[PDB]
Amino acid sequence: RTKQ
Amino acid sequence: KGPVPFSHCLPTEKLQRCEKIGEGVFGEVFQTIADHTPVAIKIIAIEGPDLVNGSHQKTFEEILPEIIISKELSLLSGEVCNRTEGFIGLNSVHCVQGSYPPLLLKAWDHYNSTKGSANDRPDFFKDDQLFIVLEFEFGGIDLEQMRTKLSSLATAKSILHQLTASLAVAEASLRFEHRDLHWGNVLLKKTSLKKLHYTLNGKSSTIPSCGLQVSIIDYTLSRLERDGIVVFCDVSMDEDLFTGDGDYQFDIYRLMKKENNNRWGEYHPYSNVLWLHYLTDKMLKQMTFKTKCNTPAMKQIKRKIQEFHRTMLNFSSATDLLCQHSLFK
Repeated sequence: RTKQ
Repeated sequence: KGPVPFSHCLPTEKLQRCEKIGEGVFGEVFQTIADHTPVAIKIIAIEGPDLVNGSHQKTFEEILPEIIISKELSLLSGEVCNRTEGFIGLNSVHCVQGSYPPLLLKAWDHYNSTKGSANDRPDFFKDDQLFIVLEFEFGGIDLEQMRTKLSSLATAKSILHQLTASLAVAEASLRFEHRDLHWGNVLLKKTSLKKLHYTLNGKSSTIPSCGLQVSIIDYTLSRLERDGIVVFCDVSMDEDLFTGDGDYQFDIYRLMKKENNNRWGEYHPYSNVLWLHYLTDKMLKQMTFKTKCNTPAMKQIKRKIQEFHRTMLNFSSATDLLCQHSLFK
């Protein structure tokens, strides 16, 4: 997603 | 009004018919049928001192730009100057006070037993809280579980054409930068229309459909300008996004950071072009097609897509990419  | 209990927003008929589809740091995603049409329900925790899923609760004035941009992008599908149906419509937004009903809790348990989630159990939450409810219209299956379901290269060409056209109209109308096109963020819906209508600055065009329609969601990290004022979110002090590794999607964040010298308040339409580049990367490497590549014409279009992939980065904006590159003529 936006942050791993 | 204001913080009404979830009973009024969600009557018993809709509560028993909720299936739980997606999850994230923001909150929960639920699906149900209302007004004889499947509608999507997103519910988020708001104004809490507690800590859940690795982040503290969000506050109301920070979620206001989310609804502003959602309602602005929804409305442009009816404007005469610039129009496209590549977005998801807004139905209603409200505030919910209370705790989590057991039915959707059992639904989440069913999901967890099937595929699983990475978040905590939302059963600790009391009556005094607030919640936010989002009503969106059903999009279908996203690209991530449709990898082994596409038809052939022509479907890929149509998909890229629709994405590029939608972003082109978005930029030409409202100067939009959404910045989070990861391949779990595009929605496919079956359709019977053979062609689509999109108009930019008063000039119409048609696109072959191949029986699919494309939409974009999850605008939590987007930017927009309207009547001299700019709406966005500043993320220049939290660096965990730029420390990723193992995928080109992790790299593109640092790449656009390099491009914009760490100033999130500027309008750089080139940012979307790298996202199109990334999407094209997945469509050539992380995809498997039902049909082989024996027909000469499909070999031709494969070569066209290869040239498009390797020569897109010399180009300025999405609209210019639409009206200049050899693929779309």
